[PDB]
Amino acid sequence: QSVSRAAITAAYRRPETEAVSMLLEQARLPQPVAEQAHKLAYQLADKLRNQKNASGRAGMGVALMCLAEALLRIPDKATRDALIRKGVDMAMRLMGEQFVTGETIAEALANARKLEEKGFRYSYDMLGEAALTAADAQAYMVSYQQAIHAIGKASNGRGIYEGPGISIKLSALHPRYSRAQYDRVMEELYPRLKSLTLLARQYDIGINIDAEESDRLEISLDLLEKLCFEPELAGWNGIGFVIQAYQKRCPLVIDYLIDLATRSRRRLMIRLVKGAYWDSEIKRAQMDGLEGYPVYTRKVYTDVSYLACAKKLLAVPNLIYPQFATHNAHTLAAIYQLAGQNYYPGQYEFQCLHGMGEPLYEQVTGKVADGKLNRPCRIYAPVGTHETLLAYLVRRLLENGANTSFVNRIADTSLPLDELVADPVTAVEKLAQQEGQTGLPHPKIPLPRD
Ligand SMILES: Cc1cc2nc3c(=O)[nH]c(=O)nc-3n(C[C@H](O)[C@H](O)[C@H](O)COP(=O)(O)OP(=O)(O)OC[C@H]3O[C@@H](n4cnc5c(N)ncnc54)[C@H](O)[C@@H]3O)c2cc1C
Repeated sequence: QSVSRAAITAAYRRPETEAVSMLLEQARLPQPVAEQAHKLAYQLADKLRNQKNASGRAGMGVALMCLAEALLRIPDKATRDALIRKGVDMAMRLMGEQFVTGETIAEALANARKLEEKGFRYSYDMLGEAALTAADAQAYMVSYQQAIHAIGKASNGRGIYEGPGISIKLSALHPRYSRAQYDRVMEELYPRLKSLTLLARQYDIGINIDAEESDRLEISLDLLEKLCFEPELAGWNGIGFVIQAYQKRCPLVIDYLIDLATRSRRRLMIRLVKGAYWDSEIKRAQMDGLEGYPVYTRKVYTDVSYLACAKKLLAVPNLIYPQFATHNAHTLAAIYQLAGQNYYPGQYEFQCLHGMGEPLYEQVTGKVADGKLNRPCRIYAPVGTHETLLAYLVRRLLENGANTSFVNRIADTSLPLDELVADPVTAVEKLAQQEGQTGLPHPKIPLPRD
């Protein structure tokens, strides 16, 4: 292929100067929107950093404090004044616990009330991916079926917006997905996706297809397409799909999705993310030696791409329910303002990962009279034992440990608030004036062919 499909294909690895140049004006916040976004972003980030007065205590050596402490333990003021494989597995469980909501779906669900009453929602992720065998993919299938029964019984008719949903990885459902061919995927994967989706629809819960490596985008779109034309799913808007703003293709995937929502007569639940596989995408493309990268090479370009994509999503509320997944205070504030006046719950939601977003979103989800924005946030809640945790945990270490990540920079008491929540379009224009051109690749990430 269609006009929209062909256009996705042609953007696959387009030069970054080109892709970034096209995004800029789509991403630019109008003057007054930009300033309200800056102000809200500043406030959110200020409260986050300075929760237990962490910077007000910078406002006030360690040898002296130990002495002052000992002096303060003197009860009477008078007296006072007068005077390899195993270490890896273990470190994975230790660092990983904070990102895991529960070992089994019943445990995760039994703990869902606490934040659900404050206005949070959930999307449960049964951990496990990249099934290597037929038996592995069968077992993921059965754990996903079980989970949908449990979530859907706990949802109890609350529906796709207010009620919990599930997130699935297509790589978990087909053996050796990473290299699977079109005909085997449609024969084997598709019937399992279809079957899980019909079930989610019986319980009226959201079912989201997580986005994985970039060479699987095309087949995921083929799968989505067919799924959307199933008669048993006519009139039901519970199908969710993730799109990754770090891809050059993202805006073109949106044009495709908008047309698919129209043709298939539905509102798609669309989770807009930046993306989780960036380090591997770079390594992969550097090993393939092709014309370029399928993702951006500077983090700021991903930020610009997200904003441009978010505007596109928000323009079509009849066709898309945007779910804006982020832990970045500027990103959140920009979307808040871009969504305009006259919020209604079904307009959009935020999303966050368990163990990462609660502090940001405790300022967002909840009543205005408690100093909150009163916007709903859906927590992505991984569910599984230590044997399903590795790959997800590694992605979290990369996310938390990267110096370009907001969650890393916020902890840096030296980087001032204003730089942290700096507007990405303005940042790109600043680079462009310094460097001579808009959208030049990261200086340390040359094209694969070099
Ligand atoms: C609820 C939820 C669901 C998610 N589901 C998925 C999913 O299905 N598939 C998936 O891939 N991701 C998914 N993610 C996104 C991913 O897991 C990260 O959480 C997200 O990319 C971080 O973005 P941020 O705005 O919070 O942080 P920010 O710090 O503002 O942005 C961080 C990121 O920018 C990108 N980046 C980093 N360095 C560079 C660089 N040099 N050049 C270009 N881009 C760079 C990466 O995407 C990285 O995550 C999900 C996130 C959430 C919150």
